[PDB]
Amino acid sequence: HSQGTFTSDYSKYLDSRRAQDFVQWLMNT
Amino acid sequence: VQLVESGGGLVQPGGSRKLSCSASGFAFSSFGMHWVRQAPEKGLEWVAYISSGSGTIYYADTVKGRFTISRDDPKNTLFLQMTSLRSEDTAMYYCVRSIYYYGSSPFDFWGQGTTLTVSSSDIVMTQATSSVPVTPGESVSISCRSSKSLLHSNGNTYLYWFLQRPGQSPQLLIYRMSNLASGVPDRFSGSGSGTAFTLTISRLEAEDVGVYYCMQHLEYPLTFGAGTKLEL
Amino acid sequence: NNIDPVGRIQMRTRRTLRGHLAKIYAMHWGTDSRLLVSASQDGKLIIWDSYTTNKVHAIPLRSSWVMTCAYAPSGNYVACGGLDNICSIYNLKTREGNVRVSRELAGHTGYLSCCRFLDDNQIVTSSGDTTCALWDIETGQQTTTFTGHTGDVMSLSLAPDTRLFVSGACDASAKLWDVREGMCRQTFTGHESDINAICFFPNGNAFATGSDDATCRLFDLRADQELMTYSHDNIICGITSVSFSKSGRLLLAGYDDFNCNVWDALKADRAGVLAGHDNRVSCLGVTDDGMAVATGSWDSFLKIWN
Amino acid sequence: QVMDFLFEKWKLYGDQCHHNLSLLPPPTELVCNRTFDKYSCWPDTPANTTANISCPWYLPWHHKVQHRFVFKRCGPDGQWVRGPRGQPWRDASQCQMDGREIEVQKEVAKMYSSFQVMYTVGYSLSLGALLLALAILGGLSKLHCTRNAIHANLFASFVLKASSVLVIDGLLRWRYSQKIGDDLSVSTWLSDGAVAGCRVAAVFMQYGIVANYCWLLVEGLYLHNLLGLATLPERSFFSLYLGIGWGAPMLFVVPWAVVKCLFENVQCWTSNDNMGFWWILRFPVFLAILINFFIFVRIVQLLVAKLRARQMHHTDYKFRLAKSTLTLIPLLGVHEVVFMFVTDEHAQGTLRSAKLFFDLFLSSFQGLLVAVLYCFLNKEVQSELRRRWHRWRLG
Amino acid sequence: KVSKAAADLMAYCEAHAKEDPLLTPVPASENPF
Amino acid sequence: LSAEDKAAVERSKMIDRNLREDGEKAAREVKLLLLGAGESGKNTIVKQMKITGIVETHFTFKDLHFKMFDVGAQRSERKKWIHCFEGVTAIIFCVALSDYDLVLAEDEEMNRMHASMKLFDSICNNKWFTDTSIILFLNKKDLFEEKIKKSPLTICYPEYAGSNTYEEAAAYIQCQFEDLNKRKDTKEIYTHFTCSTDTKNVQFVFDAVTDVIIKNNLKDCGLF
Repeated sequence: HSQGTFTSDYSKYLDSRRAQDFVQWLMNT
Repeated sequence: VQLVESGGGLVQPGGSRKLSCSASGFAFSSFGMHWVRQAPEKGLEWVAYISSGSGTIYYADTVKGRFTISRDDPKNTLFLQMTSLRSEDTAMYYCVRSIYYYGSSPFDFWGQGTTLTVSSSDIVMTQATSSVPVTPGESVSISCRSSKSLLHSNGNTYLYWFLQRPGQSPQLLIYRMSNLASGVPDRFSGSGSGTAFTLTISRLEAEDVGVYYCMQHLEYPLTFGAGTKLEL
Repeated sequence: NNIDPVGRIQMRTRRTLRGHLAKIYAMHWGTDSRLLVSASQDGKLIIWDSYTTNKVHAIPLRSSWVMTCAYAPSGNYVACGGLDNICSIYNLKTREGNVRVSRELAGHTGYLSCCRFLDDNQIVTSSGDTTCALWDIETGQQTTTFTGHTGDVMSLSLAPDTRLFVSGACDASAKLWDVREGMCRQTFTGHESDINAICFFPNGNAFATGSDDATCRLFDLRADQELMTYSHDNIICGITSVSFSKSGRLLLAGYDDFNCNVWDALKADRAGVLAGHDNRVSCLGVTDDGMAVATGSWDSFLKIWN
Repeated sequence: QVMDFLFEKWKLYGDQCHHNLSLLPPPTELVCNRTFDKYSCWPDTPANTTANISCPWYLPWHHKVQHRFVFKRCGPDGQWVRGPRGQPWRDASQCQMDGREIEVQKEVAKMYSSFQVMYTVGYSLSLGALLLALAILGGLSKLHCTRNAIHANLFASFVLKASSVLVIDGLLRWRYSQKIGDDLSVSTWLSDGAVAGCRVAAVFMQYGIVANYCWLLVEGLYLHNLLGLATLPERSFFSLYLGIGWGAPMLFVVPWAVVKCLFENVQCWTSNDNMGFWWILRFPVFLAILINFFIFVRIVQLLVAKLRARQMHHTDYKFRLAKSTLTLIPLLGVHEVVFMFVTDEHAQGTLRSAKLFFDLFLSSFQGLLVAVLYCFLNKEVQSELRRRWHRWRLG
Repeated sequence: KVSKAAADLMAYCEAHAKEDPLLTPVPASENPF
Repeated sequence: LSAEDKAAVERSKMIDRNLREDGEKAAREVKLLLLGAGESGKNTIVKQMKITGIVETHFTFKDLHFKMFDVGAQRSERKKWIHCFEGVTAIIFCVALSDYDLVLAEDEEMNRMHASMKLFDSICNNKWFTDTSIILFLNKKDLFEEKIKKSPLTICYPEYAGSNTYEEAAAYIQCQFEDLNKRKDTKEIYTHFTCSTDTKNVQFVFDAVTDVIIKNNLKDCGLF
């Protein structure tokens, strides 16, 4: 199974992108 | 050409019985089998029917739930097993052979009939007369009416005449209210509107003096009426 | 030829009588414009209800390669043809049962091509050994036997007055007969190759022989002359079935080019094209009134065109 | 699943030193604005100095950066420094995540933007060519031919595969390319919105690639019996195939859903932190290729048994017709070159970069081949359309 | 000569032309399919 | 709406269950034409089988039902009724190897192997048999075996110049018939030698036709 790994690493990544950008919202505001 | 029944006796109300209309003489598997019963003094009443190959299984609404019915096609019989017998079910049960295609004649050959002694929405049509006395050689016409226009849009009227010689099975006479069956002479004639119907019995003879009947065949269940007796 | 044209006639695939599982060799239209019988080749010719695509009767027949069928004018006798020569008449309106074979009319040495009922008792077969022979059904033997061609007869088309018919030989020749003296009346030539079907004029003065070189010819019965030729240089295949209209004005042929085409009684214009079949068409049918035309193509279907 | 952990860790941090506001003594010297500027909260007693307070513990990398101090200078008038717009200003650059972690993130974001345009051009090329090929399996009625009827129902197991992977792309663009300028917006974005669409499509996807991998098992088990290999049964007709093909993932996806919905409704049901709850749905697709590997190694033994009859033909076509079949067959035999052994337990490094490229590349385009091999490069639908073109040469 | 068979040719096809369900387009009620 | 022909469409679904049942049974059985010339020896193979126009011999062998529609002798042309046999699984031609010395007693001009080859190409080069795999039986093996010794066989073939050995000359005439197909890609012409002796040659036919339907299944899936 690949899209059950690729998307399960995409959203495992893309969650942690906004989690950094949540800190980038706490700074600079 | 031959139908035999069995399963009679004298049961108290609250008993059980397995009726058995055994079949022979024809290719039984490709026929429709009806189970018209007759009250011991009153008219006929449809009970149950199985299609060809155990297909569209029906029942009468008065026995809708109490009776079980099946057919053993390698044995060519009908299993009218009855449960919780009521005192209103005294009948000389008939077992009718029917067949449905274009230009067909259902209910053509009947069962011989065995009796059953128990101790102690609906489209309904009506008869015309309970008894008419005719001396033969008079060309009597009889009539019938209903409570629906039986002239469905494909162009044919679904009323089947009959005749019961007194004692034996109700032989069919005229199917689809305008077509002569096989075994009747070319002196009868049927006609009728959507609701009212008739039958012209011209030049009366011997032994065709029994009680007449009717049967609508537009929707199920099936009615018969009290039946016009013919007298002399 | 001062008669005005009739315009483009189109007819649509009004019905699809599927249910067959092999080719189809004959679809004779019944006596009352209502039921048709379709000659399969798997094992089973069946009779249809045309108005409501119902199959009233599955007849499993012995001679598994049928080549013609016929519905009697009394509506209760269907007779398969065959190539093993036993033109077995089947019974339909049977007391107490399904279906039965009545009389296996053996006695031909060729192969049955087009048997058509003269009435309920005289079946006029036409086989592939120069013998278009009358029969008697319950006797199970021939009554007369018509010779006078040279090759073999491939089709038969009965006259309306039940006095005569026309013989579809391989001889590029058509033969006039009688039914009450057994005599040659006339013999008409004009075609080049073998012919595959004839139909008859509804007034009984002509007959249209469908050849195999893409030409129909409307002959005569009283003037000793072919009248109108049918030709179009774009079309090249072989005719398989010819049928007139109720009036004899419209003409319905059926071709090997997977389609019909509709000519004229006089104008010979390719008016209609009843395409829509995969393999070639085999047989046609024009009713006793004219409300339907159905084809019998080898793709296991029948389509009724009105 | 780290930001919803952080968001409640933030509110747990939010009322942590908000409780420490209750234990504040009043000013005994120059007091500044004793506040909490949304990421750091101080006791606020400077002697015109900076802030020697710790960086907060609610970071996802908090133990990586723990023994460091965030600085915020208060002026001699009791006032902190500002920005150009007027924002509060601190020193969080020494407590940022280190630039190595941002650099390894920016390169793989190029990779995940490379793959997500790899299949999206592939599925859209397939789903455009399937619907043309699934049109001609209805429009010219060979529809009930059991070979065509099991190929027209494999064509409708790619459109349900391709569209349901494209939707879970587009429902990861709405859910992750929205600005977070409002603090109350992400208070409800974690649970409420157009979010149940990303729960129903995450099952619709994880159905539509188990309803496709078990559907190749049917096309395996149909060529198993049409060629007539061993233990051949009677009355194994395609109304059994519809139940073992379409419905067999419905014995797998709802056991996966209710073992997920009971346990974790994390952001779009797609993350797999515990593979044991994910081993349910990777079990039949590793099975329906293991069985379909057998029906490929059997069926290659059948054509090499046809080596003998080709003597009257040319001898340079025993290699051609053995490879013009063994490219024509892989509708089914295109997997199992990588993921038999590596199986997402330990496949990291450049291997997970490589495993999720090849299986992503073939499956994105194996719609397009099977739509054109088995529906345009056979001489029936050509010769039917070549007649229908000639039938349309007169209208 | 040649108009003897041409006479009864065009005599009959016009006399039954008014009752054709093939030449005359039948309306959608009297076409029972 | 379906007044009481609703039982009629119950029946017209019931025999449409049986037409699909017998139609799925009669497609599993293999239909195989056997066509022969006059006295070619087709009466021995039906005697080697198991079991007035055509005949039919529904024999069987090793879990497979066979049909065998012999032509017999229809006095009309083969240009007229041959359309019926399209879709036959594997036709069978039959010629006796011994049927080369005598001339045919119709005009006494063309030889029997010159007329049966003139009948072979009529059924290999015609429209309705472009993919029906012929399985021709070279018949009368042993009676030709004694025949070849006292015969130089120059009467039938003048162009052949070799020894009159059965393993050479009869193996030559096997390649003299099977090179008449202009499509050697779609018609896998098998051959065999059988006489009144050499029993159980339907073991070959059971393994020949089994190598036709797989070559007709693989050809229909595009594979071949």
